[PDB]
Amino acid sequence: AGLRKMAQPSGFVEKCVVRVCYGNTVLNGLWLGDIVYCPRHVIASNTTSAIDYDHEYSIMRLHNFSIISGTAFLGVVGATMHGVTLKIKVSQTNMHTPRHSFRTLKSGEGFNILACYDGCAQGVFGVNMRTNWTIRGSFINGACGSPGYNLKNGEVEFVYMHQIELGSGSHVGSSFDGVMYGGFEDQPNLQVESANQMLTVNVVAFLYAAILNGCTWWLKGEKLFVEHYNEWAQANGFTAMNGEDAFSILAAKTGVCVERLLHAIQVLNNGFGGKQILGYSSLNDEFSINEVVKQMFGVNL
Amino acid sequence: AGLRKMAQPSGFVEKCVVRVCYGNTVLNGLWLGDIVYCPRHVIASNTTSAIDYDHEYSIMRLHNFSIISGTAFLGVVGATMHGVTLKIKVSQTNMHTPRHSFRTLKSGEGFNILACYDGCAQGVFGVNMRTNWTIRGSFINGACGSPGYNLKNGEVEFVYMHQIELGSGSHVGSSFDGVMYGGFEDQPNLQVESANQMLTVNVVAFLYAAILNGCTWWLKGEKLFVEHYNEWAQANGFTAMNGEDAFSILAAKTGVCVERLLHAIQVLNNGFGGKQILGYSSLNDEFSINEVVKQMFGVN
Repeated sequence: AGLRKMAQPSGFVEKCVVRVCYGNTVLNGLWLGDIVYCPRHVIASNTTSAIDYDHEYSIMRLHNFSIISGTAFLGVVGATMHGVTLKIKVSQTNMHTPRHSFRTLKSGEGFNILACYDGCAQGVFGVNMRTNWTIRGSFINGACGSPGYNLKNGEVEFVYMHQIELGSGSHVGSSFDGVMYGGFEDQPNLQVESANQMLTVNVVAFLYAAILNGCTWWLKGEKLFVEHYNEWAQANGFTAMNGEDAFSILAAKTGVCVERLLHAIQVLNNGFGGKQILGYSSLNDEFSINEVVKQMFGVNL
Repeated sequence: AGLRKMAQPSGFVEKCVVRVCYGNTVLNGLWLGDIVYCPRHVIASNTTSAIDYDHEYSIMRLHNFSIISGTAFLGVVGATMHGVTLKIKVSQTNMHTPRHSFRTLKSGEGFNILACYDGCAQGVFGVNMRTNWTIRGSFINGACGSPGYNLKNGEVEFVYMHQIELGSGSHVGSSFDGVMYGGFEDQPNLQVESANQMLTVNVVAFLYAAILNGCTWWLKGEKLFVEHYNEWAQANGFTAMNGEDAFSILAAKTGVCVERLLHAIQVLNNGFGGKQILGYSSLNDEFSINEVVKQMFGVN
């Protein structure tokens, strides 16, 4: 019983984090095989003006690099720039490289972040890529390069490299192919993200989790058609209802159809009247159906 | 920027989790040195009624154990009962044993739980020991023996071994010394926990984190003295304020004294009124001074 924000174990990933230093700039890198991945701004000559990375890369001198794994130095033999990432080729192959793949997150997908600060992991937490392509993380200077991952089918999927913090406090990263999520730039200039949207499928999953844990004071009998809910959502900051696949499975299991939950969302969006649901005082879109089913049924969708 | 409930890395602990099988039961154990620690009920043959652990231990046979690390079987050479825990001596030392110590959690302290099942870690999350000595975790059958830990000063402090789930869904564990938190028993009969209280010290830390970020719509100028606040707390389900000195760094950085936050607590307890603080719609007591200062300033 119970439902709590959880992170997948960090062991496999911790052994891949290294300290990358170029000149006076220090940040984190991910060492897989004989390549160390890190944000390209590690070579930026400044952090106050617009950066011309083409020029920056042309004047880059490899002897300025210092890469440390634990207490050992890695030997740099080359480096190439890909989008907002740098791929540094070293002589050493990380013997702890887990079976892995690289994937690009979709809107609303959940993953894990290993917050690192000098090539050393300090914390781990689960997060979701929001519809505005930013995440609600917690970072301080030095967190750049921190990796985002998911453990699946016996391997590690690398999906996020921390890059910047917007004026709003929201965080943005890039995939390992160098593509910044949301199209944000790795420049100091002011950048504003679009309005965030509540993830409807996650809210529905959260309500089903409440039902499975014996919390149903809010549950009523009225039903709301998906087509109609979607009209409301588009105008009230909520994403459209979709999936339904795993949802139909839960609807059958609990005997409570999705329509009843969509009606509840529409109502609960006005307030909980002082009551709580699984420890929360307002609708929560942090848990996906995947997390809910894994935590309560022990199965992976 | 930001404030997120985090867990400390699980790397050093994952390597110590083993599967402990005895008769018709399977749960998790913690392998440190040449000892495997686990809940003693793993030897309970029948759990339909009261368990006579002294009797259970007297009939226990070492050959009925099967301890597996990853894919390897460990040789059992002995086993003793300490409180609600079993200390199983094996024939080999865990080469991955980290620098460690054992500590017993006090009311309201935070730690990390590595949720394990068939002797394999599946999830990790930070949690706090509540005033009623239970934790609001997330587990399914097979999680018994999952360890709770804290990383500090270059070593791993083992503080919790998962033991039971109450009818309310609350979770209870024991220290590695074999003392069950809250005095709960590893018996089948119904057991009920006491009323929980909001951890004032954590709520204060939460408000400081709010200020450090751009959220201060709730901040007023009135000062509520500790003495007066504790009077209100005792009658409203909150713990008493303590260690005001500890908040020195946060108060100095924000320019806001604890007294003003105690006043805010008393007021915000009546409701936020549609507004949110760091994304929450009600007071939060999940973050300690330690967590906030670490996430805000990177200081331990």
